[PDB]
Amino acid sequence: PRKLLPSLKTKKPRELVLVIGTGISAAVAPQVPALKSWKGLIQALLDAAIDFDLLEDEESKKFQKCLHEDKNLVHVAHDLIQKLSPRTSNVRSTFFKDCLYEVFDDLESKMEDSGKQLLQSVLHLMENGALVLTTNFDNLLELYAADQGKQLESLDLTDEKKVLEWAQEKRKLSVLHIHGVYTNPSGIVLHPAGYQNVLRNTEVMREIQKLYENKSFLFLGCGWTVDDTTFQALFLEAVKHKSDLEHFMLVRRGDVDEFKKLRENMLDKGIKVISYGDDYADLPEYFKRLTCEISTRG
Amino acid sequence: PRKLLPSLKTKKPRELVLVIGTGISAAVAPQVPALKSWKGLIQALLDAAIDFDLLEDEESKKFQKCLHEDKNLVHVAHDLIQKLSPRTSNVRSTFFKDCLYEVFDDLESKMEDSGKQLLQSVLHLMENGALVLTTNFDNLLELYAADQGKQLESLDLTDEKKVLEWAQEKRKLSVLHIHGVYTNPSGIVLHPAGYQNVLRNTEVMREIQKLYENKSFLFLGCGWTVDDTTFQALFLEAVKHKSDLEHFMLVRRGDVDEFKKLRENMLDKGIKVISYGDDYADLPEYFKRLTCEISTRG
Repeated sequence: PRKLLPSLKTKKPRELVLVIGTGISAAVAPQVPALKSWKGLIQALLDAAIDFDLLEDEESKKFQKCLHEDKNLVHVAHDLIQKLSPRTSNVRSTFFKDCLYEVFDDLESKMEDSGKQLLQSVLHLMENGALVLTTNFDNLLELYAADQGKQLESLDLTDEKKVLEWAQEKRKLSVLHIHGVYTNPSGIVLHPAGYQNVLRNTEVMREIQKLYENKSFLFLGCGWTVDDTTFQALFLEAVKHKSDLEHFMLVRRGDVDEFKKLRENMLDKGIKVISYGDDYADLPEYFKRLTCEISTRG
Repeated sequence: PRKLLPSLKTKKPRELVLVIGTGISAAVAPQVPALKSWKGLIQALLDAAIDFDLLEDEESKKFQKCLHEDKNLVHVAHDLIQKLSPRTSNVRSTFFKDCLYEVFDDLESKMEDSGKQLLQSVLHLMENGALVLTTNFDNLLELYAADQGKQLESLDLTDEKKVLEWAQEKRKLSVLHIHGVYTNPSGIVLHPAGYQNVLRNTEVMREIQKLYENKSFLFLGCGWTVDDTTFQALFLEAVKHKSDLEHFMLVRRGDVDEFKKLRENMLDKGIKVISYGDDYADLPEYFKRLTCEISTRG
């Protein structure tokens, strides 16, 4: 198989900042449309909007029409967010709560060991002291973290005190959601202009330079992530040094052409490349070894 | 066994300049491919390149193809160096660092007393004040030198100031690597034209005559180093006196024919022959005696 990663073995778990994307959510049993892919997310919220009649026939037809010939997924998800927000004050919004909390539940009932190893290694990293952020609305990881008895809370960008106090890292055992959480419907912001107004403080992205300048990330199930504008604006807007980065990322192998294409474009971004077997079943053993040597040397 | 060397006994250890080659690295437990033989080094790098996918299948196939029907081993190692160097600026080159630092580690875990006596007597020679240079990429000797508490630095030909102040022998307790070191990936140069441009100063090779003209070397695990072109380029190009040399070299005995052919050819070069017992086990006692008598008379 693929042996121990050269750099990863010697990095301290403190500097390790794990990032989880659609790959880990797809490691969970793929029967919920929300977790197979990002495309199946918007399809899931569609099916939830049609069956719960939040949205009349013609405009569900429009949003479906976006699906076949598609472009600009994040804008379309934002157009959705905007059209489902005519609410007055709170009114326990049935246009929001009763769609996201329909789509993103029924998740635990389809949990197996093959995805379970991922988050148990994650709990090993957190008990080492590693910081973790995610890119999905789901909340399965911290639910099963609470399953064995480790309380893990969901954070967002709306709560200013928690974001301000989270950048300095004193609050360990905490996972920030760069997109949102279904357990807190008022805490999701996705449009590019929505996370800029709450981040009006230029001193608080001075407090985020400690993530990208010095701390080491590890993008799991990513790569299309570095393509959309959210990570460019939260990571690469306020830093001009691509010559000396310490960030890492893990994806599948496959056809050699896109292999070298991703190689070159995220060397231009400045992350290291790791592709191992595209077998969908050697990532568990490889990543759980990674975590255990990290914990032992840590 | 083989008693004390007639000439060596009376040499003061300052005149002694120890050279270590593939024999000492093979004295270490021979299960890393890198240290059993020079041949074994390039296959270790080839195996590292295949499993980490620096080169595609066909390039690795060509590289494998040179192995079976071989020639120009240093030339092929340079071809490997050139094709693994498309990097931009530094970019913590994954084509170099993540290959050499994979191959040349996992070395200390296989360290035993039979190889330990060699380096511990080496430490004796250093505390006498002898000079030592190496011909292999490894840094096991300096690592275990630092094990008991003696700090030993790895030097190369790239840093011009260190090489300039090193030829005078003002800097003691220092070891240059005629080939390179794995702890400094940017400090390795092997192709014949690489160590001439950095050595553009003919006055600095005039500062090198004090090695070959007056200082006494002692080549351990050598004999094939006087066959390739690096030793001839750095030693015999600027020296025209083979009538009066003062240099030594130690190797195995064996077939009498090959014994006398090496005898004659390196008498033509101008070194003394010592072949003892090819038992792979009386070199420790013989060389450790040699070193203790030199230290006592030093």
